[PDB]
Amino acid sequence: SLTDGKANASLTVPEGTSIYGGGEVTGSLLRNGKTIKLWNTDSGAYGVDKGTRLYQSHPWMMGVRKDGTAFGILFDTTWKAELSSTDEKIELKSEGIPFRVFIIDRESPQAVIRGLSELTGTMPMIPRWALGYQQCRFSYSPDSRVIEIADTFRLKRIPCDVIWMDIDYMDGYRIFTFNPKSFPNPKAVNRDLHIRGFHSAWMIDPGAKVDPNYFVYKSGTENDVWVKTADGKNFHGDAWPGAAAFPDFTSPKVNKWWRNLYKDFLAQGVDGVWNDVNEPQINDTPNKTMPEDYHNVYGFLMVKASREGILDARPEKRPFILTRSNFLGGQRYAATWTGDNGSCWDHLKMSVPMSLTLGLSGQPFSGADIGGFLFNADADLFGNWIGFGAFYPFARGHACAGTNNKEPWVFGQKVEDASRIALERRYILLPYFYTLLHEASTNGMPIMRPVFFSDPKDLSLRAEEEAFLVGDNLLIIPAFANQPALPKGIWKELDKYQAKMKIRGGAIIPTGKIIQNTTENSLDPLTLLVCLDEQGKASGNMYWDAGDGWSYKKGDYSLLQFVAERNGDKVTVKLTKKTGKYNTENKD
Repeated sequence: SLTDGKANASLTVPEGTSIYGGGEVTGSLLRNGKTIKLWNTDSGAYGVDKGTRLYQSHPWMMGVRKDGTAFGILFDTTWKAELSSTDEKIELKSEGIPFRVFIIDRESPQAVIRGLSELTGTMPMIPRWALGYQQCRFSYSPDSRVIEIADTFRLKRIPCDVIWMDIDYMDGYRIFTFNPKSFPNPKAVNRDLHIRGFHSAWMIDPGAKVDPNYFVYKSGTENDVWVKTADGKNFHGDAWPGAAAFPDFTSPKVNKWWRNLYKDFLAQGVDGVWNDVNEPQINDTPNKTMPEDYHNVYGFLMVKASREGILDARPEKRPFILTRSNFLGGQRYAATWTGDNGSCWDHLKMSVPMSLTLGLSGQPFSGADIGGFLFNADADLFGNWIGFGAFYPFARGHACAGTNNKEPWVFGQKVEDASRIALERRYILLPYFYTLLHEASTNGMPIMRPVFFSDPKDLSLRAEEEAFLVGDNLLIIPAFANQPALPKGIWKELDKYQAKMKIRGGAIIPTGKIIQNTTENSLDPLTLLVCLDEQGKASGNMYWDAGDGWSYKKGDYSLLQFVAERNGDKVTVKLTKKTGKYNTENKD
């Protein structure tokens, strides 16, 4: 068909097609037939049940024919469109120029995802502690809390890894400027967070408040995006500091300026950074934007600069950077983190659908907070929340605007006991989450897989959005027993807030052991979980490394292959292959 001026798109769908895609989205939208807007602003909120634009933009969908076949459609526009695609065809109708289209027709849905990365690429490797449970807080009454939350965790024996320092650590909410009674000793006095088996995570923003007595905002700059077709002067929005000003990731002059060797100033104790409210979001004037009036890559390009800067400041530790707002190739530099929540309960389930799509929208590492911002949460909500949230690709503790509670340990011992039992399960499967992190980065699809990926040929399995998969071999059912559409075949074989775990027949899962953090990691007693299939056989692999190089330039990894075969009344489990090897090796 046709399109001409406001641009548009093509691609009519066969009947019997199951439509997925859309990136970060609302509703029980595991499947589509709905229209969404590509653009947007703090449209996370009580997020929502379908038809609303949120934080990130992904113009892509993918179709599985009633067969098992799949196809992938990418409308390559950085501009501001709107996806609106019921059963009567996929069309993206946009407000810019003519755009490129890319079409995948491959044997699988799994092959469309690999294929998207083929075009769009993968996520660069994070450290193994990016796989640990994470939390934030902050408090007032004394200097801060002096953590007490880190000690609290180890006191409780609830596995945690990373502690995020939320919002306040800034002096006036002036970025890159700790608060000088917020412990003018922000030079990383948190050897504590490192001694205690922790890694730091710090918030960053794209808003600079108007003070000439700052030490960031350089107006021997120019970077601040000019407003209006020239006008002759910068756009003052209203962010966290109010009348803050914004970098223009228009051209590289601003980017070079942004990556300032920043995290080695207060630390070295800034380990990970998150970019937030970087849509960007304006507190006042008409619907949250800015003028020039292309929008949807500002966070995308804000965050590429951070990863670009952390790399300049520290050549190789692997960077661990996260952004609220992004774009379709954005996972090359960042990971989502999925939208300040509601503690409401519609949000708890919706996380499972919301985070499935992100994988199918190319983003391996997404998580929903086990509560949110909006909050108050009872035990009953959180306890259920932690039970399957402990299996998100990215897990975290959350919440805001206290007055009080939101912790793993508030809603009693029992809720805290549920929290301990979940986190202990997560950590044991670190050798399987980790290998999976590796797949997501070499080819791979979602770490957090659809039930439907088990048999793309099965119709019963297309729309199922509550139960979910972790990496082919493990099945996760969230709150309460025996449902719903589940994959056929051999699974398990055939405590309240806990999800049901099933292991696939023909599957080998590498299992490690309870650990407090990823610090005892190199030392993991290995236990291989085996479920024999219809021929009495199981196959599996493990990926492991030091945790701060990738599939290392020099090959400092082992890639292990297990086979198990039951012949007789006895089974053998063996080691088939040993790729790589590590912790040393160089070249002449």
